[PDB]
Order: sequence, then C-alpha cells, then structure tokens
Amino acid sequence: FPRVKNWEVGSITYDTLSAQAQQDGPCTPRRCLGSLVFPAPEQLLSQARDFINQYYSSIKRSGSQAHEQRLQEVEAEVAATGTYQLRESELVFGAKQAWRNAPRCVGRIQWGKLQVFDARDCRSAQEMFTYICNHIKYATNRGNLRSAITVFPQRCPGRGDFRIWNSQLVRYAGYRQQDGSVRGDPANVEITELCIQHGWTPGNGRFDVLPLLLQAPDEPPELFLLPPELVLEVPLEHPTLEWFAALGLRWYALPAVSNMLLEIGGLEFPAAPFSGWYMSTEIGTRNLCDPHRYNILEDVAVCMDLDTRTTSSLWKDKAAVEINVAVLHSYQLAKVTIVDHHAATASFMKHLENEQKARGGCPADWAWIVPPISGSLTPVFHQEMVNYFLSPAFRYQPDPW
Amino acid sequence: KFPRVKNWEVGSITYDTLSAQAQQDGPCTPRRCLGSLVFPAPEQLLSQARDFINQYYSSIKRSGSQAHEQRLQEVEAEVAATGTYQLRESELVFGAKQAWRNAPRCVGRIQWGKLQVFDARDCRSAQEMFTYICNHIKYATNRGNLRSAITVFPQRCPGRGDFRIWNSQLVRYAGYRQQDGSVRGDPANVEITELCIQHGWTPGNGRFDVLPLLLQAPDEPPELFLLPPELVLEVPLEHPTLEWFAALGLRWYALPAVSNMLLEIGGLEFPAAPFSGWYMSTEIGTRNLCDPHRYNILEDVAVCMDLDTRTTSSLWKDKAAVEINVAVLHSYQLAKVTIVDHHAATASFMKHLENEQKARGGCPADWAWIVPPISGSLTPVFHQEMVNYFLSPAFRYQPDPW
Ligand code: HEM
Ligand code: HEM
Ligand SMILES: Cc1cc(N)nc2cc(-c3ccc(CCN)cc3)ccc12
Ligand SMILES: Cc1cc(N)nc2cc(-c3ccc(CCN)cc3)ccc12
Ligand SMILES: Cc1cc(N)nc2cc(-c3ccc(CCN)cc3)ccc12
Ligand SMILES: Cc1cc(N)nc2cc(-c3ccc(CCN)cc3)ccc12
Ligand SMILES: [Gd]
Ligand SMILES: [Gd]
Ligand SMILES: [Gd]
Ligand SMILES: [Zn+2]
Ligand SMILES: [Zn+2]
Ligand SMILES: [Zn+2]
Repeated sequence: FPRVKNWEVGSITYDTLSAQAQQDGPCTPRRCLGSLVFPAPEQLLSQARDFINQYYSSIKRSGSQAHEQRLQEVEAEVAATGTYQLRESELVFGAKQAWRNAPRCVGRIQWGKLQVFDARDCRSAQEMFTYICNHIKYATNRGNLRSAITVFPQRCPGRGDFRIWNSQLVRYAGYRQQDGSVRGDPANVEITELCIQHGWTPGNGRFDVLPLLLQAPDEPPELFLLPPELVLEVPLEHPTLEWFAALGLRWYALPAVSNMLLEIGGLEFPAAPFSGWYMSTEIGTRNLCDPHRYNILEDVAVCMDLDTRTTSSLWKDKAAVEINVAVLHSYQLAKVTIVDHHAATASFMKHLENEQKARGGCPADWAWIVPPISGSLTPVFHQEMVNYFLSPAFRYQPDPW
Repeated sequence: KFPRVKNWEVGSITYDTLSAQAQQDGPCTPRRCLGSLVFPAPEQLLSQARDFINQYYSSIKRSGSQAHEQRLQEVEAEVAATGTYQLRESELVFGAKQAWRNAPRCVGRIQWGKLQVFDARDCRSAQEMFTYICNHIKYATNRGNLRSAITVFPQRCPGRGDFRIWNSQLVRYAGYRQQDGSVRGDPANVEITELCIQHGWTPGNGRFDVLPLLLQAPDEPPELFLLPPELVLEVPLEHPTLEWFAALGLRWYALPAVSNMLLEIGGLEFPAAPFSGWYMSTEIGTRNLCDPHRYNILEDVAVCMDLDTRTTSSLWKDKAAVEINVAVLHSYQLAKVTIVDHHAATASFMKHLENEQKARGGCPADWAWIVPPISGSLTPVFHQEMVNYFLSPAFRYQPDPW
C-alpha cells in the first residue's frame, strides 16, 4: 500500500483503494508517463457482477434477496442476449461513481449531488435534441448552476451509436481566415468545418455559438440550432480597469462536456453529456490566455501599460491575474455560479479527507488537480497523490468521423 | 515500443528511446502512478563501473578503441585486488556533468556542459575541507556573476568513515524556536540550528543569521566553522515601486549550494560533493518567502498592498505573490547578482529538450518539478509531455549523518 504525505500538515495516509485498480495505466517501474494527456461475453459478465456487487455493498444490502435476484437476472439476460440493462437506481449510482472516480476532476466534493436524466428510451436525433435542451435548461437554472448528466442509449453490437459530434454542448465557432489565422476559438476549426459542410450558415463574430451535430444510430449527423435564450453568456468586465469591458470579451455559463464515453458495469454509453460549473482559471487562463486559444494576454498587457519587452517584469503574470479577477467579478456580478481555484482546491482537500474514511483513498492526477496559475499557493500543491483507474469511469473515445 | 511524447502547444512529436537505458526502478507500476512522491558485491560494482566506462568512451567517440579496452581491464583488476577503483580526473569531470544532465527535477540543465569541477579527493581533515569549501563559494559567487561549480571530496571507501557536510546548504539562515511556539528565522532550519548550538555555536537572534558549517572528517565528530561574512553575498530585497517593501527587512543570499546529496559515479559514491548554481526567482519569492512553513510573508504583503484578504475571490494571494517575485528579480538585478526568471528558465529548458533529443534520443524530466510554482500554464513546459526515469551518474538523497 502506498504511503501518501501532506507536506504542509505533516500528515500521513495509506491508499488502500488503489489495490482495486481495474485496468492498467501507462507507467512502469522503468519510466513514469504521468504527464501524458492520452495514455468476450465472459468479460462483460465479470464486470456486470463486479458492478452489481459494488451497488449492493454501497447500500449495505450485500447477500440480500434482492441482491441475489439481480445477479440472477443479469446472468440470464447476458446469456440470452449478450448484454443487459441497468435499473434506473443503478444508473444513478453508476454515473455518480464515475464522477467520483475521475482522477483529473478537482470538483469532486460535489459528487453526491448530481442529477441524472434517463434518456435511454431516445429514438431519433430530433428527440435527442429535446433531451439536450432540457438538460441545458435544468443545469443553467438562470445562473444558479446545477450539476447534471443525460444518459442516452447504450452501445450494443451490430448497431450504430448515438453520438454528439461536438466536444462541448456550448462552443464558439472558429473561422479560418485568408492568411492562415483564426477568427474565434481556434480549438474548434475542425468542428466548425463539419458544421458548414452540413448546411450551416456561418457568421463572422468572435463568439458565435456553434450548432449541435447529433447522430442517431446508423443515421448521418443532423444539424440543430440551439435557441439563443438557452445559452446563458457573461460579458467580461473588470472591477477597476474600466477599459476591460471595451475588449468585448465574453464566455458562456455552462461547461457541458459531450464527447466522453460513460462505462458502467461493462456497458458503454457513448452519448452521455454532463455539466457542472466553471473554475475561473479554466476561463481566464486556459480559454483566454493559452497561445492556441484566444491568446489575449499581450493585448491586455498593452492596455495595462506594462513593460512587455522583458520577461522579468512579470507582465505575463500580472496580466494573467487581472484576467482571472475579471472572470470572477463578471460571473458574480451576473449571478452565474463560479468558483475560484483557491476555494476549489480547499474543497478538494476536504474531499480527500472524506474519501480516506469512506473508501481508504482517492485517485487523483496531480498535474490536473494543481491549478494552472498560483499552483504552490493552494493546499493541493504539497499534497502527494496516487493515480489509478477505477470503474465506473468516464473515458475518451475516438472521434465519430 | 518507445514512449511517444507530444508538445500540445506546437503539435510536435518525439519518441523517447533513452528511457530504455533506465538503470533503476521508480515507484510507478501499471496499476498506479506515484510520480508525485517527493522521496520515492564485486560484480554489482563491476557492472556499474563497466557501464560508466562505456558511457565515457562513447562520449569522446572512442568506443572499442584500445584505450577503452585497456581502461576496462584496469578497472576490473583494481576492483579484484582492492574492492574499489579510482576515477581518472577526466572521467570524474564527465561523471559530475552527467549527474547534473540526468537530474530529472532540474530546470536549469541547458548549462550542464559548463560545470566547473573541483577535485578535492586528496582532502584529509575538516580544516582542509573548510578551505576547499571557502574556495568553492568564492569561485561560484564571483562577486555576483555566478558560476556553476561542484567540489567532490574523497569517495566512500570501506575501512574509513565518510566525509560529510551536515548542513543541507552551504548558506542557510538560522531558525530559532520562540517560547510562544513560533520560529524566528527560517523554520526549515530549526534542527540544524539546534545542532550548531550543541556543538558550540553562539547563536544570534535575528531573522537572517547565517549558520556556521558543521564538517565531518572520517571517523571524527563534526567541527564548527564560521563563514567569513565577506564570503556570503546577500541581497537586500526591495520593490521598484512599493517603497514600504524594504521596511519588511527581507534579504536572501546569492548562492544556492546544495551540500547533502550523494554523487554516484560508476558504482562509486561521493557522500560529500557540494554543488551550486544560481537561483530561479520563484525559488526565493514563492518557495522560501511565501510557503506557510517558511518565512510566510504572503498575507502581510497583501495587507500592505491594501488588498481584501477576507475572501479568496479577490485573488489577493496571487497578486501578492507576483509582487514578491517582482521584488526578488528587481533586487538581484540592482545588486548585479545573477538570477533567472521562470519564463526565461523554462524557455531555455525547452531548448535543452531539443538538444537532448538530438544527442541522446530523450531527456528525463519530472513534470511536477519542472513547471514553476506560479504561472505554470504561462510557460512552454506546461503543455509539454515529459518522461521521468533514473539514469546514472546521478545525484541522490542520503540519510542524515546524525
Ligand atoms: C460541479 C463543478 C465542477 C467543477 C468545478 C469541475 C472542475 C473540473 C476541472 C477544473 C477539471 C480540469 C480542467 C482542465 O484541466 O482542463 C475537470 C475535469 C473533469 N471533470 Fe470536473 N468539474 C465539475 C463537475 C463535474 C461533473 C458534474 C462531472 C461528471 C459527472 C465532472 C467530471 C470531470 C472529468 C471526467 C474530468 C476529466 C476530463 C478529461 O480528463 O478530459 N466534473 N473538472
Ligand atoms: C545553473 C543554474 C541552475 C538553476 C537555475 C537550477 C534550478 C533548479 C530548480 C528550480 C530546481 C528545483 C528546486 C525546487 O523545485 O524546489 C533544481 C533542482 C535540482 N538541481 Fe538545478 N539549477 C541550477 C544548477 C544546478 C547544478 C549546477 C546542479 C548540479 C551539478 C543542479 C542539480 C539539481 C538537482 C539534483 C536538483 C533536484 C534535487 C532534488 O531532486 O530534490 N542544478 N534546480
Ligand atoms: C464538467 C466540467 C466542469 C468544469 N468546470 N470543467 C470541466 C473541464 C473539462 C475538461 C477536460 C479536459 C480538457 C482538455 C482535453 N483533454 C478540457 C476540459 C471537462 C469537464 C468539466
Ligand atoms: C501536462 C498537462 C497538465 C494539465 N493540467 N493540462 C494539460 C492540458 C493539455 C492539453 C492542451 C491542449 C488540448 C487540446 C486538445 N484536446 C488538450 C490538452 C496538455 C497537457 C496538460
Ligand atoms: C543547484 C540548485 C540551483 C537552484 N537554483 N536551485 C536548486 C534547488 C535545489 C532543491 C532541491 C530540493 C529541494 C526540496 C527538497 N527535495 C529544494 C531545492 C537543489 C539545487 C539547486
Ligand atoms: C508535489 C510537489 C511538487 C513540487 N514541485 N515540489 C514539492 C515540494 C514538496 C516539499 C515541500 C517542503 C519540503 C520541506 C521538507 N523537507 C519538502 C518538499 C512537496 C511536494 C512537492
Ligand atoms: Gd431487458
Ligand atoms: Gd491610456
Ligand atoms: Gd510608490
Ligand atoms: Zn507514473
Ligand atoms: Zn492550457
Ligand atoms: Zn513549496
């Protein structure tokens, strides 16, 4: 069992949950690959049993009659058909556990309070669009954001998948310009391309919300426009730099990831969009400051009259902090839920304490838990962490094209 | 077959083939990663020595030559007759530069080939040790134009005690425990401060008292050696536009000189081999002055800047840390003492990764330690994937001598 020290407090724990790591990560005793972004019917039965036992243990009913009857039901269904279906309560338990097991998520103190929408009876792309609109409506909640997930029908062999082609439900278009540069979000050139080849009329703003490319089984992707009143947006302004508003920046309220595969008890749900609320550094540092994103850092530093000729005036650092101040101020002014990285990491430290009692550990990816600015000023920087893969899980998947 | 490593800011892809030489086993396994942990006979020696000899002769393009064969024979024979062998001076120089070049946590490795190696293997007493150390400090400091250096004292050998430097750095500030439970000075040094006091040092009572050296000669109790004040170059800390900052009374020293690691070369161990470079500014501003178990000035600076400290969403911590770092870089440049900011240091590390891919087919690097402690994603190493593994020659930790 690995020893795990918090060097701030001096406190020691042992991670016994890691003993139950499902599959294999990328590291070996010869070399560590922890910074890498992307590393049978018998097999399905074995995972279904594991998961059913997990569910029945978590409610303190292991060995009960209902437990035995559920296992027998799954054995019979897998024998007859090669698969099985989850009861709604097992689906709820599974989607929560997948969030709880997500090593790169700093927001897991919230894992128990997730709303799960059962969309497994969904039949068409049009019907899928209705579920996604209900989800966005519920999750946004006029700016009082609420974590949620909508689970579309499971994969089954010999049948096409439901897929959401967009990587997130709300994204800004990125139009390639005459000279090889992008107008809008450059992280989205390929998805913007696909939208136009499928009949979308593009715009030319920096903040044009993309349509949804939805794919029902074996049917090609169908274009769906999101009603503007449904996408809540926040104009970015700064509390003391009056000119910041004039940059015309803005961002959307709802981070809604739509390209991951949910895996529960050997079943796979390729369309299972989920959402929560933002940590400010995601917007301020990643989306507005990364050189491959909106890359505004130089423009802000000019407006602040900073000496941008030498790296040692720390103009990049000054400009980055004020952008993050503007994000927090604008979301709070607009009454849209947001959390700063100091509050987020403090709550994640509490989540680690809770998880040690409940399960004897917590899988955590240190490079993604530590915020991308002011790392060592947060309590997670000096916290040793163990990374391993538990099931249920969210997983990356190949693109649908 | 070989790990593929991507830079997500440029899109470039390399394959790390040097990891196949990995001469040790780290803490990770296929089932869990522990890459964030801080602290994870004759033919054993002969095999490590032969691999080191092979490296040296490959480096000067002379593999398989007669000198390469003859040197292998000599080392085999020496180990057989005596249990150990002696490095030639040129191999020791190569060995010490390789140990720096192989340190996965070091961001300043672009400079690895310009290490100045001082050979103190003929040292015989603690007084002779102190003389070599004072020369090291004077050479490395160079009146503010800092220069990389390592002094290597005699290797560990059976039948004789080790040379050791009890201090973890040649230059450290005392930490005095106060009756109210708090610490005056550097809290990370309360233990070595107590030891210096037991071995006869008359303490001061300031916040930046430089500690004496505790030097141990083979099979002797350690002896105390005061550093002449003109030897230890110090920088008063001030801020270019916040005039009250000088009133905080803060200073730091010019020279980071690590003195408690063990240098390992071809199966030989040098338990006393202090080395020094120059600071990256986040080491002083963020780690030494802001960490809660160190001088812990963040909130007092934030109050003095008139920041709202009751809520975290003002980001007062981040604003105060940036200004502390500004003051560090400004102060060292004013005093004409070498210092590098984390933006310049990480850009040159990116250059080093390119150089090493051409030279050796890879570079071992601990992402968590290479990415600076503030403004991580604003530097080019944040989006650069990295492979961590142990190569030899190498610096390594060793137990404290008491
Ligand atoms: C409620 C507030 C939430 C916050 C503040 C939050 C925060 C974050 C952050 C900051 C990241 C990493 C960002 C990055 O480095 O790019 C992340 C990743 C992640 N989050 Fe959370 N999250 C929240 C809710 C959720 C929910 C509801 C789920 C799923 C049910 C979830 C699952 C994940 C997963 C799977 C990842 C990793 C994605 C990947 O590896 O690509 N999070 N989250
Ligand atoms: C020349 C300028 C140098 C710079 C700017 C520099 C910078 C750094 C930094 C920032 C760290 C990490 C410290 C931390 O995160 O707390 C480090 C670690 C380290 N440096 Fe370098 N360094 C330099 C020279 C050297 C030299 C000359 C050597 C040896 C010959 C060396 C060997 C190491 C080692 C072994 C570590 C890691 C210690 C450990 O594993 O804990 N460095 N250095
Ligand atoms: C649910 C949720 C909430 C939130 N505040 N941030 C997220 C951030 C992500 C995310 C995950 C990965 C990436 C980079 C691509 N691997 C970018 C963003 C996923 C989900 C999030
Ligand atoms: C090493 C590391 C740490 C971290 N917290 N986030 C990263 C995020 C990226 C990253 C950068 C860009 C993209 C866009 C492509 N999905 C996805 C991921 C790469 C490396 C990261
Ligand atoms: C030679 C050199 C130069 C420099 N600028 N920083 C160093 C920093 C270290 C260092 C190594 C480890 C630690 C924490 C203890 N693991 C703190 C500092 C060692 C050598 C350094
Ligand atoms: C995870 C991680 C990354 C990093 N760059 N530095 C750390 C530094 C520490 C650390 C903090 C304080 C001390 C002082 C006790 N020797 C030693 C180590 C702990 C964890 C770290
Ligand atoms: Gd069924
Ligand atoms: Gd102006
Ligand atoms: Gd002033
Ligand atoms: Zn690892
Ligand atoms: Zn980024
Ligand atoms: Zn620290």
